[PDB]
Amino acid sequence: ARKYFVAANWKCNGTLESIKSLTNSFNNLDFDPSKLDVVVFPVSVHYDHTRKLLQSKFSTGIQNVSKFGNGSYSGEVSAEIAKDLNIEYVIIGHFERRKYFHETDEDVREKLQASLKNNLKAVVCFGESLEQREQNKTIEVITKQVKAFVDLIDNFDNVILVYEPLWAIGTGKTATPEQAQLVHKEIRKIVKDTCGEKQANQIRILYGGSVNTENCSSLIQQEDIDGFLVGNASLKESFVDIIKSAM
Amino acid sequence: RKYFVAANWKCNGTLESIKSLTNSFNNLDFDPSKLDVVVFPVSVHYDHTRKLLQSKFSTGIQNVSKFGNGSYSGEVSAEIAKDLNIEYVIIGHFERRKYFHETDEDVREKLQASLKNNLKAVVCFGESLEQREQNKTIEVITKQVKAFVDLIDNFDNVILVYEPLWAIGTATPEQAQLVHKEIRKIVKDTCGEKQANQIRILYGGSVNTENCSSLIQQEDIDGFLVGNASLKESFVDIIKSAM
Ligand code: NA
Ligand code: NA
Repeated sequence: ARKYFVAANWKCNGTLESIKSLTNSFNNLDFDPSKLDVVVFPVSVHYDHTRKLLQSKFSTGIQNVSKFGNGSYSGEVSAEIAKDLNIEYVIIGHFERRKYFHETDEDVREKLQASLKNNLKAVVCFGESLEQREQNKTIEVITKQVKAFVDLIDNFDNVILVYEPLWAIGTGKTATPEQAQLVHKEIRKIVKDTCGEKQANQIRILYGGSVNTENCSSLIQQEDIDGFLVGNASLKESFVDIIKSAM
Repeated sequence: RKYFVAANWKCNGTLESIKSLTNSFNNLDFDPSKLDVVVFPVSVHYDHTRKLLQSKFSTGIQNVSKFGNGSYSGEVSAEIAKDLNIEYVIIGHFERRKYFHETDEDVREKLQASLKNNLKAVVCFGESLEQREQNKTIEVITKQVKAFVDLIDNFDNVILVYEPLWAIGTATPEQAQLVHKEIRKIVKDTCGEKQANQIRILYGGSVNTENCSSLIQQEDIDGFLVGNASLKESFVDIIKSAM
C-alpha cells in the first residue's frame, strides 16, 4: 500500500532559536520512518541547522530548486548542489512561486527533469483557481498541469503530487474533505490514463490546502489522500498531532 | 574609501571544492581594516563556507527577498539574514533581472528591506548592447540608480556594481572607467559630492587574473564583483591587485 507522507512547509519563517524549540518538540514524537514519511522543508539558509537538530526519523528537503544546473545563475540552488549536500527532497510548483515569481508549467517540468537526473525526490504542486473552478474547468486545469511533467516520472515512490485548492486559499471558501477527495481521485485517474494503473496506485497524492489539528483526520481518511503539505500549522508544536493523524 | 573585492560563486560549488577553495583563500595574508573582501556562496553553502573562512573574509548571500517573513515559499527574508548575522546581500544582479524578471521596483524594495534589517548591499545595474547602440548608457544607468539611490544612508554600506551587459557574452578598462565616472556623477548630483567620493563602485564585467590590475588602476573603479575567476585558488591574485 502507499506510504503516508506528512510534510512541513515552513515557507519564509524561523529564527535559529525558534527552530531549536520547534525541532525539539518534533523529536519527542515516536514514529516509525519505515512506515510513514515525515519531511521538514526549512528556508535554504536554515537547512544545516534544521538537519542537525531533527532526529534521523525525520526527512528534510528544500522549498524550491533551480531549472538550470550549475553555472552562471546567481541566487539559484542547482539539483547537483542539493545532491552533493544529500538534500533528499525538493518542493516544485508551489503556488506562491507560480503567483509571485512567474513560475510556469514548463519551469515545473524542467525542474522535475533536473531533480530526477540528480536523484532528488520531488514534491510537485498544482491546482486550480476560484475562477477556473467556477467555470467548471477543474479537471481540464489539473490535467494540463499534471501532463506538463508526468511523463518524466521515473519511479512512482520518488515523486509526490500535491493538490493545492487555490479556489479555497485566500478566497474565503473552505474545501470540504469530499471536494478534496474528488479532486484526488481525478488526479490519480490522470496518472492512470497517462502512465498506467500500477504507477497511479503507487504514487502519493498529498492534500496541500489548509490543514490543521481539527480537519486533518477527516482529510487523511479519504481514499485518495495520502498525506499533507502543511503551511502555517507546521510552525506550531501541535504539528505533531497532524503527523499522528497519519499514523 | 576602501577597495572592495567580491567573489560571486553564483550556482557553483561542492562541499569538497569549498573546503579546498576556502583554505587557499585563508592562506592569503591581508588586512581587512584596509580592504573589504566578501565571499557570496550559494544559500545552502553559506553556513559551510562561513565556518571555513577566517574572519578577515566578510560573507553574504546572492539574493534576498522583497517580502518580509511569512507566506513566500522558497524566499529568504532580510529578517532571516539578520538573525543569521549574514553581512551582505547582492541585489539586482543581471542574472536575476534576466532569468527571473527582477525589476527596478524589486531592487528598491529589496534594498529598503536590507537597510531596515541592518544588512549591507551590493547593488548591480548596467545597459544592454541595444541600449548602448542607441546612446542610452547614461539614460539607462541613471534610471536604474535613481530607482534606489535615495535609500542609501551610510555610503560605506551600499556598494554599486556596473555590469556592462553590452559586453558580457570584453569592455576595455578605458570604456569601463568612462561609465564609472558617469555613475559617480549620478551619485554626486543626487546624494552630494562627499557621499559620491565615499561610495564604492565595482566593475562587474569579466574579471580574471589577465585583466584585474588594468581595471582596478582606473580612477573610478574601486574593485570588482568577480564571477568564475572567484571559483579558483588564483582568486587570491585578484584580491592582491586591490591590496
Ligand atoms: Na487516505
Ligand atoms: Na581604482
